[PDB]
Amino acid sequence: APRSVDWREKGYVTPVKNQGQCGSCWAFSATGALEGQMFRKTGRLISLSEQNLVDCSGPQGNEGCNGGLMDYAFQYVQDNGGLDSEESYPYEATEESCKYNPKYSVANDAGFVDIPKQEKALMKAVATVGPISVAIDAGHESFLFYKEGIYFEPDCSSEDMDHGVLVVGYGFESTESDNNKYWLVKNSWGEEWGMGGYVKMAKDRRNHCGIASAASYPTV
Ligand SMILES: *[C@@H](C(=O)N[C@H](C(=O)N1CCC[C@H]1C(=O)OC)[C@@H](C)CC)[C@H](O)C(=O)NCCC
Repeated sequence: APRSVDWREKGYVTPVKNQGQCGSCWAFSATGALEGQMFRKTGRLISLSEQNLVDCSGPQGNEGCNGGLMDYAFQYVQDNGGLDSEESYPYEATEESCKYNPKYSVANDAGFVDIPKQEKALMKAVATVGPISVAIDAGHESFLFYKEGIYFEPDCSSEDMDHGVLVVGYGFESTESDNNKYWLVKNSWGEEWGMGGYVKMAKDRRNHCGIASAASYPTV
């Protein structure tokens, strides 16, 4: 596999969004992965509606601001036959009744692929597919205050993920401890958090924070 990957440089990644005070991380993770696979197919990068997922994918198992799963979001897009653009169905950070309008649908998918629960398989997926939806343990103050560098949290769990984000690449940089490898992760807490909204999460450190345990992407 390549030693460094960054899908932002290939145009697969929209700007950082902000989920506000709603537990809708899963919706931003899913739109991020579908944005990348739609661009892979069509060469047009179109921001997708998280509100559409939050309001409408309950029948697939999602619970709006009370949490969800990216895979359920991908199943909703396939079941529904579409997903509206962000511009047409703007984000409101609260669950409302479903207002999907097929006329403004700009994305589709045909299923999704779950990645084996190893960082080696995640790396191969990131290298060959595009941005990947993943779930992490983001429940530590260290993660709130992250500013730069490779994020490593000794108390991070690889089994209890609470946060859906998007791996857009990986790479390396020299460090004091010589744990040099990172996943390049897009968060949904706005551009003020972290490095312009991104975090470098420790890679190849025993599936740190569970980043490889629930990874998937939509098939377009
Ligand atoms: C994922 C989720 O939304 N996470 C949630 C979160 O990001 N916020 C809660 C309110 C505003 C943000 C925040 O922390 O801003 C600083 C918390 C619980 C993360 C620490 C959602 O709970 C979910 O569906 N998780 C399951 C895995 C996809």
